[PDB]
Amino acid sequence: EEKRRQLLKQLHEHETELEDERKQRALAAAAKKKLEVDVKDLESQVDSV
Amino acid sequence: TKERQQKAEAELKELEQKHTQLCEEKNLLQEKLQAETELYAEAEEMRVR
Repeated sequence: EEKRRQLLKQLHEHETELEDERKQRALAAAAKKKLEVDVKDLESQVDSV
Repeated sequence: TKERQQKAEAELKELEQKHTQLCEEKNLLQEKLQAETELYAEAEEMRVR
């Protein structure tokens, strides 16, 4: 029962910690896409200029 | 009581099959949605250009 409690606690903690990392991945990907759009916009500006 | 157990386990299995199905369909629709959003962005920015 104690082994169950320990392993379950570890699983829960490691899962929530890496879920926070997954949210950081989502944020990073959003920022990446935003900057990609900015690059395309600026490239269009350079074309016209 | 054993008959009711068997029925409860059958209902449980049915719900489990539908749960994993809906989860996979959700995943596929989310992936496809992200693709269509990217395609829309690519089309619209070039439309503006």
